[PDB]
Amino acid sequence: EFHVQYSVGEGLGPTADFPNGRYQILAPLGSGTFGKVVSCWDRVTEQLVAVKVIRAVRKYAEAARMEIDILLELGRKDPTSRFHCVRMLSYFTHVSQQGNAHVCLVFEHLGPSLFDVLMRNHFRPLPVPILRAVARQLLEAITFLHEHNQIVHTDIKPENVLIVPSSYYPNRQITEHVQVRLIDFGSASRLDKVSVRHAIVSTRHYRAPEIILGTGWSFACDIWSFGALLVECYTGQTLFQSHDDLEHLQLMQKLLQHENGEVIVPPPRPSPSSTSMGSQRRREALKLFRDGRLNWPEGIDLARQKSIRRVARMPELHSIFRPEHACLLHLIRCCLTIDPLKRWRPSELLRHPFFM
Ligand SMILES: [Zn+2]
Repeated sequence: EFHVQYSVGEGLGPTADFPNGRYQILAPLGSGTFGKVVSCWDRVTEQLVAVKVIRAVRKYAEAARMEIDILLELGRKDPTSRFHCVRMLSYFTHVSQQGNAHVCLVFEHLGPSLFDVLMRNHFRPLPVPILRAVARQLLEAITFLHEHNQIVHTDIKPENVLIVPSSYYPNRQITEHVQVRLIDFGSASRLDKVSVRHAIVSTRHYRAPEIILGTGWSFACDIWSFGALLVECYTGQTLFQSHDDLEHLQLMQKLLQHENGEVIVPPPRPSPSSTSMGSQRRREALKLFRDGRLNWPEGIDLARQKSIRRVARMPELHSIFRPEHACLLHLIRCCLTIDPLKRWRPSELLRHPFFM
């Protein structure tokens, strides 16, 4: 099956009073492989809402109900979104005009994303006072997930941070009074019973090294993504621009090579007698190492010359930050540690001097 197909003006989720649809589609809000997101007029309450229509596939439908399961809990504990996660108002199944069945989630009216904010400013650096406000509210959301709910997000990234329209201005620039919302809990997970997983999670640019290495990931995988997000706001640019595992790990090595410790260490050799998902990942990760060292640049093999220049342009972490922003460098250093066991809890990072 495929995605939903809509024209502006048609209605979603028909009911007895509105057989054409309770939610009148107003404008597109965003989309992706998961489905589509439309701004809608709730004909019942006569309020602005956002409806996320999920592509009629059980890969995405199962993720969607996982997101419903999480947002139901977050909404009950934190109804006014004190902890800045997106508020889900409703959920229903929309039987397509064409035949497919679509789960849809109803949300508070959504503003543009943090990625949208960056792109529209030509990926110019985000001012530190505004970066601080975004980081604090984001860290409050992550604290709410990890410690108040034992949930790991696994996909912290600028696209998954939305600006509340009230904080947004018609001149399309955010101040330090901006309010954010952490969104997209379909790839989230509950670690209350099984706290260590080995599935490949997170989008590539924000993926923590332990996910690539197969040593087992947990809540700390979100802190690394947070730290890469912060750097991205400070420079305007995506930190790790690579899709190859070996080169990606070397970019980590190059960036953190002057933070002492901080070296890419291979995972323990797995059982040859194990068809586990952990062993398979560690089996593939150990091919990127020769004798306990990351096999870069010899492991790329032409291309070894392109990887050498790309890694050479990768800046060292200290070099990125201006002298008057040493405190923000210190905060990020407790985030971008290669060993996940040295990363701080989000509650500890909220007490970091950068936030006072
Ligand atoms: Zn300081």
